[PDB]
Amino acid sequence: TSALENYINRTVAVITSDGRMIVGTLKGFDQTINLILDESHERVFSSSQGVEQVVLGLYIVRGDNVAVIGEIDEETDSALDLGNIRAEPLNSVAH
Amino acid sequence: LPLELVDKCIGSRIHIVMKSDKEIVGTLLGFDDFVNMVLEDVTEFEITPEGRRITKLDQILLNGNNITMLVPGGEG
Amino acid sequence: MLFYSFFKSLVGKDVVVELKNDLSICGTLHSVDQYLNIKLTDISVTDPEKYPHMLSVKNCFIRGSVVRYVQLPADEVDTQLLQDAARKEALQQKQ
Amino acid sequence: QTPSDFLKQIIGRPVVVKLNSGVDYRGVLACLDGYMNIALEQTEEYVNGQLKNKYGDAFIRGNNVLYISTQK
Amino acid sequence: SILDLSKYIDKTIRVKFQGGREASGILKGFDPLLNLVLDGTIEYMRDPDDQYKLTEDTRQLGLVVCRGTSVVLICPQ
Amino acid sequence: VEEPLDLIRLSLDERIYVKMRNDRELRGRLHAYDQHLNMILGDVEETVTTIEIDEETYEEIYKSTKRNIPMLFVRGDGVVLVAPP
Amino acid sequence: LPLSLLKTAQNHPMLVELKNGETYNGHLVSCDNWMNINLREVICTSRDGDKFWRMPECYIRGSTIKYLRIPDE
Repeated sequence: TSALENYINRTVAVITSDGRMIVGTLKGFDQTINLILDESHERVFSSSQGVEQVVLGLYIVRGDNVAVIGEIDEETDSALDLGNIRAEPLNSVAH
Repeated sequence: LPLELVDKCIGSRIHIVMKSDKEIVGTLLGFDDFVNMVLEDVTEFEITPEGRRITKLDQILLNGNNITMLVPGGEG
Repeated sequence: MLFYSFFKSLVGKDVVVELKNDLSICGTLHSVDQYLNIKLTDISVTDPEKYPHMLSVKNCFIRGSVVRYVQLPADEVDTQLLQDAARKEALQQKQ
Repeated sequence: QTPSDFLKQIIGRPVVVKLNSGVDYRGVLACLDGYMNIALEQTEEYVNGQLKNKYGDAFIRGNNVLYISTQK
Repeated sequence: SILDLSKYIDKTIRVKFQGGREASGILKGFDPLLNLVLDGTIEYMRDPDDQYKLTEDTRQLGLVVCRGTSVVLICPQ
Repeated sequence: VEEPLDLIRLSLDERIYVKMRNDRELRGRLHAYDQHLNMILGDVEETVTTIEIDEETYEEIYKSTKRNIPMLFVRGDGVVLVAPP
Repeated sequence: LPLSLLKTAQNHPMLVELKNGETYNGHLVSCDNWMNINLREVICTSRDGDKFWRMPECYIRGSTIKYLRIPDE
């Protein structure tokens, strides 16, 4: 079985089908991958203005628009690694 | 009732407008549950380019996937 | 069923998933579901790490709808099973 | 029922099959199914002139088919 | 289910559709699948140059059926 | 009534030509497929076709690249058409 | 859990970004099991910020939703 159970209330990286990465915390999911997430922010703008990086806490992503969820090795809340901005911006799932 | 209106349009001229700027005018022969439509001697128009693309002869099956609007009696 | 059962046989094999976004991911197949969503353990971005948007990510859930390609080795597959099962399956879906 | 009878009496006729992407395929209708999957023999492909002529059967996805028409 | 269209049964409504189309017309009837019968139907298209200038891109269609499968939003007009 | 799927399973074990969304084609040996047109192909060659444009004249030069792989699963939603080579 | 949060989110302010990049700002009055919504007191906006129209009720097909930004509550 492949469930998103192990990724509950842990830091996650989400790629939307638009070509947009998100750092977030996965609070809830359903069987269509409708993602309930908190403490979301981008990744492409954190190196320019780190205040503007924080989009929000609390949003519903629809499972139709989710491409990818990745599990990241969070030490304790209030920490993550890395940043980027000179990369060939990622594309959409449409071709 | 909308499907009753489409039943009333069997054997009449009808114009079938897709989601895209494309439309299909012809005589409505019938349809199924999903609104796949059988049309006879059909003119295919692209609206955006201001021109017909083909004059069809005989019957076409036009899939109900992209069908947005059905206009009984045709254009004007 | 056919490809669901096919991917159940490849759990614990090393595979490369190439997506609709042009991103290519090496990883070890951990699980699959009825929509052919993939969960991959110990991932690395193949081709180059030109997509650095992960890095700190070791296990990913992939939505089955965003897969373009799954590259496999020839050693992993019985081609006789696949042709026999396929002839039986297309016969099953329509009857 | 009107479509299933259509399906029965267009087997073997020459047809035009247009996809959602706007590609047009012309040839003899070897088979069709209820989901609008198509096989055509002797198929030409049009978009901006002649793009392909096909020498064996070509199989087309019904989910991508916009229309099927008899050619006369 | 959620929206009873009987409250909208006889007034002009605004309907956006999946391919980018906007249509406006008087609701005359409907089904549970959200197929609609509209009268006095106007269809509007959207181009890169037609945004607040949404009036030049106007076709009249009279009595129509809008397919409930491609309906994306419905609101009063 | 042979369905299109019944007639495409007559081409099993044989080399097929698949035209895909995004100006790409594959050629390979058809090991499997289902009703969604998911496909397992062995000994495949992918070809990616692109349009380079001269900046000054706007004249298009067609260019291509190729990838080859032993065994490959293809999701059926990318498939536009199947035929032989 | 998500549709359950939307069922309890009845009466909250919400911002809805659709597939077509249009924004809806309103107060959720109802959802269904397929994620269709009705909302009270509504602002329609393009992604670039153009306010085109204002309505009291609106119905949004769940298939056209990109995401819903809820309050931080």
